[PDB]
Order: sequence, then C-alpha cells, then structure tokens
Amino acid sequence: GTNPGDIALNSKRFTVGKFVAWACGGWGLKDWIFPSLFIGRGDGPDFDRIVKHTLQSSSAIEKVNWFDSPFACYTEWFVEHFPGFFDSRYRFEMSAKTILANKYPIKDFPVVDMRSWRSSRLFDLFEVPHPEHTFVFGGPVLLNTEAKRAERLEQEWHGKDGTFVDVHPLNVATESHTEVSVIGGIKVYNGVWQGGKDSWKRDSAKPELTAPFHSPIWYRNMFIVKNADQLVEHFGENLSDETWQEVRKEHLAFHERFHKDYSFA
Amino acid sequence: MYEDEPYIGVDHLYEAHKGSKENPVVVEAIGVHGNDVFTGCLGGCHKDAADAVAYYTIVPPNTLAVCIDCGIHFVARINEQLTFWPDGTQPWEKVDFKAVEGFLYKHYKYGSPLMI
Amino acid sequence: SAWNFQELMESRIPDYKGRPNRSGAELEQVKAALPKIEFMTSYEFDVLTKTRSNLTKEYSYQRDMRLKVTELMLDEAPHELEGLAVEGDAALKQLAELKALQTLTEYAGDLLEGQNQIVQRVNDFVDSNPVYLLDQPLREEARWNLLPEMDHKTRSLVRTELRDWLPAEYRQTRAVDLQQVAAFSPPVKADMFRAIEARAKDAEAEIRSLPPAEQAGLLALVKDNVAKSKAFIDPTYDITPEAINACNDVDALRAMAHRVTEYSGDARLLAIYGKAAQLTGDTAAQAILKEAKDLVF
Amino acid sequence: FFKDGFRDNASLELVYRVVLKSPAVSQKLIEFYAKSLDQLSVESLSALKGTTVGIPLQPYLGDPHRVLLAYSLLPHTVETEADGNPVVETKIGDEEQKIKIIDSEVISFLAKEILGKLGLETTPQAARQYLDSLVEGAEALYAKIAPVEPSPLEKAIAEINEEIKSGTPWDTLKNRADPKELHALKFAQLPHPITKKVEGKFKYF
Amino acid sequence: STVLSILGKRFQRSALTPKMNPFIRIRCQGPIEEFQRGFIGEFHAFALPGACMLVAS
Amino acid sequence: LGHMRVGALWQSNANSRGLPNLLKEVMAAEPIYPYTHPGLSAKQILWNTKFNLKLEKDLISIAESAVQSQTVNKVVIPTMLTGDVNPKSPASVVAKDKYQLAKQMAEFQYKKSYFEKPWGYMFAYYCDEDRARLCGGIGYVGHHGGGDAEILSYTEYVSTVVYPTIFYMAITFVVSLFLMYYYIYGTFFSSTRNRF
Amino acid sequence: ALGDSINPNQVGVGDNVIRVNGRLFEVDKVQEKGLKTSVLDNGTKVITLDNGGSVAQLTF
Amino acid sequence: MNHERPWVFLNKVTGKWGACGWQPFWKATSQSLNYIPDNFIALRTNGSWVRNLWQSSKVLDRGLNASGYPTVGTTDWVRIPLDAPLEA
Amino acid sequence: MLSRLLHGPGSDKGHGYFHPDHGLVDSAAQNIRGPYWHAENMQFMQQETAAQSSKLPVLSAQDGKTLQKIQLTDGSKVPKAATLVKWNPKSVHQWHSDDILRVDMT
Ligand SMILES: CCCCCCCC/C=C\CCCCCCCC(=O)OC[C@H](O)COP(=O)(O)OC[C@H](N)C(=O)O
Ligand SMILES: [Zn+2]
Repeated sequence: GTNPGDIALNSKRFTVGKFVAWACGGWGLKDWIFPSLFIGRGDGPDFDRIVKHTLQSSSAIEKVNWFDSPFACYTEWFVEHFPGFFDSRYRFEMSAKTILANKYPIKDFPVVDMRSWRSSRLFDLFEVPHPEHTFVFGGPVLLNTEAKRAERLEQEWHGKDGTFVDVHPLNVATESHTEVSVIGGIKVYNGVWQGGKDSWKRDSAKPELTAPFHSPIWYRNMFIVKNADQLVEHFGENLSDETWQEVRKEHLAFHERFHKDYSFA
Repeated sequence: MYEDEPYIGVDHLYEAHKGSKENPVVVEAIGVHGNDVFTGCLGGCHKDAADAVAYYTIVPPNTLAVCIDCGIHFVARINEQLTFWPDGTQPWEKVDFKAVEGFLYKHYKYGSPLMI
Repeated sequence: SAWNFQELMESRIPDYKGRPNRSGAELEQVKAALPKIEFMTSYEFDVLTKTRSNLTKEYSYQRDMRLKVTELMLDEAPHELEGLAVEGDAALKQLAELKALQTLTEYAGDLLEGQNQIVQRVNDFVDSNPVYLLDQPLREEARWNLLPEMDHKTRSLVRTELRDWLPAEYRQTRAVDLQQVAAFSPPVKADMFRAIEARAKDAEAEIRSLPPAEQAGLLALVKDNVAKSKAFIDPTYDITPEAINACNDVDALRAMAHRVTEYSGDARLLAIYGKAAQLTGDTAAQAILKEAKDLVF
Repeated sequence: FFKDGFRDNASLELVYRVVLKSPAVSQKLIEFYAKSLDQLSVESLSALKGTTVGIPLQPYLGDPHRVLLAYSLLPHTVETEADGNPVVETKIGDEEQKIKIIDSEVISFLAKEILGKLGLETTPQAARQYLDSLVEGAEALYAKIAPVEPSPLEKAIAEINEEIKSGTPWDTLKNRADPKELHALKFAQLPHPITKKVEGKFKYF
Repeated sequence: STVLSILGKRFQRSALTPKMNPFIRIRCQGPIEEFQRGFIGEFHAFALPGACMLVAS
Repeated sequence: LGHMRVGALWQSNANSRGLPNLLKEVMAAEPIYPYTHPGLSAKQILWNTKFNLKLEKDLISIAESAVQSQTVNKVVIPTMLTGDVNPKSPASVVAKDKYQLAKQMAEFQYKKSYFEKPWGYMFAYYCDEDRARLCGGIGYVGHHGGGDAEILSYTEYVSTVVYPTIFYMAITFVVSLFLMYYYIYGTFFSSTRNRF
Repeated sequence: ALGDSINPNQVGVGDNVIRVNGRLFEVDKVQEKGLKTSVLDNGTKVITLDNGGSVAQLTF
Repeated sequence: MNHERPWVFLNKVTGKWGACGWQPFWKATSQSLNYIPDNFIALRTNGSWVRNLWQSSKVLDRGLNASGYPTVGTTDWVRIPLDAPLEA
Repeated sequence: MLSRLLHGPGSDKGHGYFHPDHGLVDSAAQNIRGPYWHAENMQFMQQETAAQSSKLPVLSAQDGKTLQKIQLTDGSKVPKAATLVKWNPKSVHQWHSDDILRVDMT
C-alpha cells in the first residue's frame, strides 16, 4: 500500500508540498474548500472493519502461531482485507502439522509465493523495477528438451529410411555399466553414473538429525507453479481430483459466513 | 502426423511416466549458485493446459517443483561454468586436484569474475 | 563461398539400421560362444535392485557426513541445555529444553547442508570441465560427444575416470542398503540381529546404572528401538518354517506368501505354497513347485 | 497354488519364474537373443564363460501381465508397419490408442506357454478372460477395510465446526456500543496526536 | 471391473498422465527451409494473406 | 567505498530469493519434537539418538564387510537397447490382481485422510492469501472472475454463443443492405427515384 | 529481516522464546556471584562483586 | 508517526464497552507494489491486540468492575489498555 | 537453387552444409581436429624438443614433461630422415599425437 511517513508535517493547512502540488499536479482549491468530496474517507486502515473481522472469528484465533511468525507485522492488513483470515490460517497450520505427524518418511510441504505463477511473456517473471542486466547467464531452459524427439518425423524430413526406428539391437555387456554391486554373492551391474541429475533426491530434502535410522524423517519443500489463467488444477500424485473437488466444496461452504454480508456492487 | 503415431509396447500402461514424483524431469541451467532458474513448457503437457505458446517459469534451484497445470514434477538445477582463465596458460595435460582445490576454495569463499 | 554462416557443430541425426543380420553359421558361432545363461523375470531383477533402506539414494559420503554431524551435535547438546532458566512448572521447563534442542539441531542441519552443497559443487565442476581431467584417447571422445552420444565402452571408461579423479571423500557412489544385503544373504541378517541384541543388552546395563525413573523411560525406549530395528532389517523375520507349519488358514498362508514375495521371494515361498497346495489338493501346483525347487531355487 | 486357478499375481510371477528357466523357453530365448545382440555384447558375454550369467528380460517380455496383455491385444490389429510389427487399435482410456506390439512372435510364444502352465486354453481370448478374472471381485475386499483414525486436521475441523454452532462473539455479544459514538468520544475528550490538544470534532486540516 | 478399465484409470481426463511435446533436429536449415516450416506448413492461416502478397507482387 | 560486503555467502537479492522453510513459518515459537517424538523429553531424545547412532554404525560396518568380502556366484547384466544410458525400470505402478487393489485402496484412504486434504486446504489458503495480497487497490482483484463466472467448454461455447452471434450478424447485414439502399435512392432495384 | 529491499520488521521472535498455552516465555541463563579478588603482576589489586544489576560502578 | 495503542472504552453506568483507537488516513493515490502496509493502528507491535480483544470480549461483556482504571475526562467512560490480555 | 544461394542444404533437405571443394570449409573442425579434407594428399612426418622454451613467461605454465613430449622442426625443408605417417580421416586423435613433428609458432 502506502506509508504516510510523518503524519505531522503533512496535516498543516498551508504547506510547501500542497502549493507545489497545486502548481504542478495533485492538489487544488477543490481539496481546501471541499475535502469531504475529494479527500473524503482517504486511504488507511479501517479500525471498525478490523474489529468486526476479529470478533467474527472462532477460537482459531487463539490456537494459531501467526503472532510469532515473521509475517506477524502484517496482521492488520490481512485481518482487514482477508475475511475469515484466522480460521483459514488455522486450517493451514493444522494441515502442516498433520503432514508432519505422518507415517511417511518424507514430509512434503507445498510452497506458494510470488514466483509460483507462470507466464507466456518473460518480463512478467522479474521483480519491478527490473534489474539492470537480465538473462546474463542465458535464457530459459525448456522441460521439453528432456523428452524423446519426434524420431519418425525427423528421419522423414531428411529423406532417410527410418523403417527400423523401433527395432534396436539388444545390449548385454559389463562394459556398459559403471554402478556395480554385490548382493548376496550376486554381482549386479545396473546403471551409469550420470552426474548432477542422479542426486536430485538427496539434494531436495533435509534430514531430522534426531530421528533414528529405523524411523527416518525428511523434510521436503515442494514448490508449486501454476498459470493462474487455467481455472483447473492437476496436482498429480499429491492430491486426487475427487479429493480436490471435495476440498473446494467444503472450503466454499465453511468460508461463507465471512463473505455473505458484503456486496461487490 | 505425430498425433496418430502409435505407442511402442504396452509399457506406458504399467510404468511410471517421465515426470512422476519419483521419476521427475531434471533439467540443468548455467548461472550463479542459488540463483533462481528460468525453465518452461512448450504448452499442452495436459489436455486442459494451454498450448498456443511456450509458458515460462521461475523456480528455486535444486528443489522439487510441481506444475499443477500439467501435473509434472521437475528438478531445474544450476551448474556453474567455472573454467580456467583463458589467456594461453590453460593446461595441455591431465591436471590434478590441488591447484583446482585452491581455485574452487577461493571461488566458494569470495567469488570470481564473469566472462562478459 | 564468400560467406560462411557455420555453427560450432552441426546437429547429428541418428542412423538406425536395425538388429544384426546374422546367418546360420554366425548364429551357431554366437550360440557356441555364450556362457550358461539363466534368463530372469523382471520381478527377480526388481527385487534385486529395489530401493529398500537408502530411501533418498544418498551416496556414501553424504551418509558419513550426516552421521559425523550427528556425533558433533550430540557432543555439544549438554552445553546448550545447561543452565536454562524459565518461569514455570516442570512441563514448561521441559518445553523450553525441547525448543533449545530444536534450535541446536536446526543449527547443525544447516552446516551439513552447506557441506553437501560444496561437495556437489566440486562434482559439478568435474562435469563442467571433462577434457581437462582426462588422458588420451578418452579426451577427444569426451570433447566431441555428450554422454548420451558415446559408445557404451567409451562412456563407461570416461565416467569411471572422471569419478576417480576426485578424492575418496567426494566420489559419488551409492551407499549400501542394510535391508537389501540382509534380505539376500541369510548370514548377514543373523549377524545384524546379533548386533542389535548385543547393543540392547549393553544399553540395558548402562540404564540399570542410572536412577529409577530414567531407568523405566529408557528401558521402554530400548524395547521400542530393538523392535523397530528388527522390523527395519527384515520385516518378515516372524515368518519362520515353524510358524508356516503351525498355520492352517488359507487366507493367512496367502498373506504370508504375499509378504515374502514383497521382501525377497526365497524358498520360504516353496514352503508356504507347498503347505497351501496340500491343504487344497492342487496337484498341478505341486508339480510346478517341484519344477521350481529344481530350477528356480 | 490355493486351488483358485492361479488367480494371484504372486502365483503368476512364480509360475513365470519357473517357465523362463525351462529348457524349451530357454532355447527359444537363446535363439532370439543370439540373432539380435550387439557385437560388443557378444564379446562381453563370451568373456564370462566360466561363471553363470543371469540376463533379465526387458520389461515387455519379463512381466507376465504385460505378455498376456499384448497377446490378448493382438487380435485387435488394425495395420502392420514396414518392419512386420502389428499395430493394434483399442479403447483403453477416453480415446482410441494405437500400440505397436514389438516382437509379437516371441510375445505369443511366451503367452502360450504361460497359459499352458496355468491349465488354460492357449488362445488370445483366454488371456483376456484370465486377466479380467485376476482383477474381479475387488468390491468385497474393499468392503472389509476398517476406517483409519481421523487426522489431527480432521479433529481440528470437527472441533471448530462444533464450536461455531454455539456462535461467535460478534453474534453472542450484547453490551457492545456503536462505533460512531466511541469515535466521537475519542475526538471530543482525548488529545489529538498532532496538535497535542483536545479537538472538538474531526478536522481535515 | 475389466483389466483395461483399470489400465484406463491413468488415461482418463481426471488423472491423465502428462506428455510433453517433442522437438526435432534439422541438420541444415537455411532461410528458405525456415519459410517452408514457418509460413508454409500453416497453410490455413497463410493461405489468403500469402495470396494477397502474391497478387500484389 | 562505503559498506563493502565481506565474503560471498548467499544473500537474498532480486536474482535469488531462496527456498522458503514452511515448517519454520508455521511452527514458529512452537516445538516440533512433540509431533516428531511424542512423549519424550530432551534428555530422552538425546539418549535415544545416541543409542540409535551407535547401532546404525554397527549395522553399517557389518553390511560393508559383508558386501566387500563375498564370493560371486552369478553375474546379472540387464538387457537394454543400444545407445540407451539406463535400463527401463522393471517396476510397475498399476495394481494387477484384486489383492493389490485392496492394498492400494487402504493406502489411498490413509493418504486421503493424512496427506491429501492437508494439501487441498493449504492450497485453498494460498489462493485466498494471494487474493488478499493483491487486494486493497494494489492489483486487479475483483475486476473480473469470481465464483459466479460462467465457464463453458469449447464445444458448448462455439455451439451456443458463436454461431447464433454470427447468424444475427448475417441477418443484420442483409436487412441493413436493403434498408440503406432504399433510404438513399428511394427505391429497391431502380436506383434514384423520379430520375430514371 | 535479511534480504535486499526486504522489510526489516519482517523478523520473528528470538530462538530463546517459547509458546506454552498461548503465553510467551523467555529463556535465559545464569551468572556467577560472590566477591572475587586478583592482583596483576605489576602490583595492582582488583576487587569485583557482581550482584547481577544493570547499573555498575567502577572505582580507582 | 507514533500514537497511542488501541484501548477499550467502558461505560460504568451502563456497562457498555467497545474498542477504539487512532486510525490515520491520507489522500488516496497510486499504491506501491513492493510494500505490504505494516501495523499502523498499534505501531511497532506484532498485532496481538486483536487476540487480546477477542479474549477479553467475554469478560467485558459479562460485566467488569471498572473502579480500578482511569476515567476519561469527567464522563462515565474509562480506558482499558490492550497491551495484555484481560482476565480479572 | 534458392536454398543453396541462401546457404541452405539445397535440393536434398537431408544434406550437409559444407562444400570444401569451393572454399566453404569447417573452421571449427580445422581448429580442433585439423583439416581432414586435405587428408588424402597430406601426411604427417614422424621421427629438438620444446623443452628449450620451458622457461618463457607464457610456456612456463606447462609441465616439463608436456614440453618434452613435443618435437619441433624448422618448418621449411623436409627432414630427409623423417618417416611419413598416413593421415586418417574419421580419426579425431591423430591431430593431437605427440609422435608427429611440429613447428614452434610462438
Ligand atoms: C486472393 C487474395 C486477394 C486477391 C485480391 C482481391 C482483393 C480485391 C482487389 C482487387 C482484385 C484483384 C486484384 C488483381 C487485379 C486484376 C486486374 C488486372 O491485372 O487486370 C489485367 C489486365 O486488365 C489485362 O490486360 P491485358 O494485358 O490482358 O490487355 C491489355 C492490353 N490490350 C494488352 O496489350 O495486353
Ligand atoms: Zn506443462
């Protein structure tokens, strides 16, 4: 929003700033004579709305760890501008706690922030004002570079045979594997060390050092990216579509008492 | 001509696709350590996802991200292009880990210039 | 010819050819040259190479780093938990100590992550400059080709050489799976169980050298630890031939067969399935079991 | 093994493990491999003559369920490519899928042998019938699953929903004054935070 | 309750498995080929505008 | 020179903002061990950690000694196509018999109660929080969309909105042609009136 | 808290703060008490008595 | 800017309560994208006064003896601070 | 041909780009693996090492063995005692051999 700065020096009737604004833009006699029309309510926190949203809340306001979080400095903004903030926050925190109390060894937590939004135009992914130098280390990398190419069409464009594109010689050799193991007297050859793409699993999670070896606990922060122009979400293995529709219905049913007394005009 | 090509075998009915929570799409960019990676789709990894134009993404490095447009899990990650100062003093024969150890220690602790 | 809009390297379009056309004489020469081959079901290979214990597929040095950091963190816990003062009853003091412990562990977890990142950066450097870490003739074959584009033999040689260029504590090799090695070697499981029992007894003695309430709490913890360690090494350790012989329920025998099939698929399957065939009169199954014990096991 | 016609995936897997090691299937697979092996692979295998080598078949041949599915899909052929491989068209998901059955001769041989071992007819329709019998009857097993305990999230949601039935303060509070009166009192009785003196009312400047 | 139906659970709209569109490699592509792929090859949008260009020329 | 930074450790800048720690954001000023280690005090947790650490050391030593000093009786070399880096995974993620179906159904029920509904509620909160962040005159929230929006598929939209619109446009075209010709010339097929 | 162009007020409570039953509690340490006396090798004598107060007094 | 933290007015004769505070305002113009407004009603605080008011509402509405708090001017109104939760 | 005029494959769209017969050569291949289109009519010569230049400011960054392995020649007249080694195309390693005579272009 806006930070008024020093309220004291701007409340005076006659000010250098007001006269400069009159001369150049932003102020005029219409404000000195008719403040109720051109200043009116002004822009600022709405104490009455904050009180209403606070007193409409359930006991969730007591059981939420919000006031100790680093975002506690935004309490009034979110209480005023996010009806039903405390109940939703309590559900969010209890969801995190129940994921934490799971029986799975890896606890995945969804993370959504300003970067979680995709875009077809590259200038929309930068912070404003844009940095002086952008894409210094090359441009984007497309995930599609890791998909198998259209072999048939590629052969066809060049006027090559491409008859046996799907028929390949079998390969059974010890020279083709670098990862060798001995498992109960059996020497198993399987796989080749590729490099940075073979260690994605460990580099993505952080261990709980106090958890024993027979009951490991790992914490993983799964980032989420969405288009925001799609209207349909497909979480994959993390959340089934039927469960998501159920959650939508329940969320819209519970968060209705906080929304029904207001009009959108 | 591609949309009417056949699958090769019945594996796709049993295996785990490329882009699963256990078999993600790992991709590699170049840059500075910790810098967010720019990645993207060409669109239409799903029937309900747009396909008109490429859709870009900004993601933290070395973390499991999920596109909830298509449902694909990916591992954009960064590899820094640290290379010998190209002034003619590059080594012509196999080099060992000592001098490289010193240079890498200095780069990690303080950083190195950019080839611009 | 007065212009030249070339690129660094033209793109490469694969030539497919096909499976070799080996004639009858060549076919016989090949077949006479092969060893005694045993073709294996995909299930066998799956159970051999399944991920059981090394859930995150972390290399050796990463596990060593995590254990070392745990040792260092434990060596510093009493100093951090010493002298804490807070206004409240015993429960409040306990929660304060828990928060102090959490802060300590979160502090130690960041150093471990930093070190993992540094070693990963070293290995990233190894990949980024392969021609400067290789001898002839592999140098040019790493210079002109990417990993997917190399011959299998040259690919393997290049990767092994690049891995061995590093010091022993940076080489990226997967760590051993305790459950796997225990599942495919009966003596190893016996040794692991003996080690678990020895540690349990030693811990019980140490506890018995401690004041009363701590004794009860720690003894409960020791029992839980032994139980879960055994269930971790071999979840099916309770499916013994004595138990199989004592089981006369078809559903229970099916459950046992499923649990063994998940774990290792060993001759205990012969025992369970034989006892199931006898209880149901499956002569075809008995014949198949005879064939299996002759060949499969 | 339980006198149910081997209607169990573990039983089928053990049966196939027996099959692949029998002399006839071993000979067929030896021919197939020897006629379609890389030269490097031949050189590598020939060097392990003393020991025993176990070669796991590729998934589409080493998985009994895949072999039976491909064999039973063969009757639905719609064409044949320039390398002899049949191309089948069926209805699996929401659209007609075309699948190219590679090595259909080997697939058919293995499927016929699997069906022979199980004591069933060695025809592609029999494979479909067997695979459909494997997966049938799951509703009864579903019905006997005991529900799990409610999650901490479920308990919290239940508690909050039970609480809000009574009513929130904004609906259950009685002796609450109108905000306008409170603001007027504030202005008329307390010192302004700018002029440091009591203002009569609200002033813009 | 048929095998295909089960195998069809991952190929319905709700839980369809994602599939990324592929690229191809062209060994040599001059501007003419670019045209042949950029403008030609979209001869439902390029038809009449291209006709107008040709008619004018 | 001002305040030159010392070292080159990570700083949160425009190019990099890091990977958020949601667990610490949520569990702020509240312990985690009452959930990960229920019922245990700090001393018990430390003692258990030490005991398990020693046990794990012993087991690791046993396993390494075993794998490094066992005689090889068989060699397993998987089959792969030429030019392929790694063999195809022999594990299938689809249930085949009914017992696997029941097992996966029980797993799904547990996961739904304990891992999916939490994800759903977290995502719903995230969407509402983004709305709140962009609200208040900062961004364009409420200018379009909402829950009352009428979303139609391609077929429904083209069949019920596009074709009728073009039909009305065509009728307007013909009617306007005739009316305009009459208005200007005063006749329908005879050009100017009282002239020809 | 920490960052480039990030609000310095965006900082949580300290590590030595706990929340039990909603109330917040601060955890601290103890300190040594009693009269202590030393002599520097040049001859000066130093006498300190710490009572744990904020205000201190130093006398030559 | 620095003003008093929000308080609670309480009318002893009628036992009628209500929260109150100083809410600044300013002439409306374009906002800022990179700024989420801080706590301007209770400055330099984590905004706990909403929780304290929620907890104190039951006590205040039930009925409280306001003889232990300062009066406002010469009227029947008293100020109760919200720096801490009210239990009485 | 428009395609060949504008530096394309030409009539056959599967064709390459370089035509070393009329001066359209591959600089990258020449710099890395030498001009292998002159391979039929040129031959390497095989047998003064480079160790004499081991103390110079820019060549001192190399090891002594590396400079010892390199054998030099005047680069003007054929050494009558030097044998000839056939230049093998499709071989990326022969241009980097240490057995062939070289010339000090420093
Ligand atoms: C298809 C895409 C859009 C097409 C454009 C449509 C848009 C509408 C706009 C324009 C319509 C079409 C544009 C093309 C314009 C066509 C008009 C044109 O060349 O006459 C041809 C000319 O009379 C013929 O004269 P000719 O030389 O035979 O005889 C003379 C003499 N006696 C002589 O000695 O020979
Ligand atoms: Zn996508």
